[PDB]
Amino acid sequence: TLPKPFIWAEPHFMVPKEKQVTICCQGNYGAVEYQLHFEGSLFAVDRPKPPERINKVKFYIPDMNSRMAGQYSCIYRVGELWSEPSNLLDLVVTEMYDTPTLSVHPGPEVISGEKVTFYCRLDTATSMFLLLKEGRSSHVQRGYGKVQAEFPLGPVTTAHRGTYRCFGSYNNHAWSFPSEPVKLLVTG
Repeated sequence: TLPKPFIWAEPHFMVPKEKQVTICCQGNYGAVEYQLHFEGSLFAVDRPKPPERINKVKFYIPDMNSRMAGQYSCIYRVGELWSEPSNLLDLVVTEMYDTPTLSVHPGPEVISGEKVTFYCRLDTATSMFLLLKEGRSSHVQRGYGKVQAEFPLGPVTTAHRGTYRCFGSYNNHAWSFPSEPVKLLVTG
């Protein structure tokens, strides 16, 4: 019938407080109404006009705050029928309260083969920490620990090069400021 919609965040799902993010929803060409839902509520509506050559709509967020951090989904309509919900997208708010420290073992310059571990520390937060690697091989890892979490990389390759920052969290959707960055240099 109607293909499952797909949503994603731009530039990504990690949104500094007071900053802006957009959520795209892909439905289907000719779809006449798109709704963005946030945790059981209607967040926003788009009505493509003309709809024939449109299969994606953009939902804007001007002013990120803690109350907009949570789970979103999108549905769309062609005729009278609504699609199934999209994948469920989590937005988080960052730049929240305190700043964590990030350290690296054995050090920020290594040769391929050396085992590298990052440690994130933050004093008055939950047990959940996040390690963010920036750039092209850019991704977020979640770890747990009391006041400090470890993030073992194992034996590194050149693939591990990059700039790391870490976050603490006050809840699963509300994160600290990012740590000062650590740039991991890997030879060989």
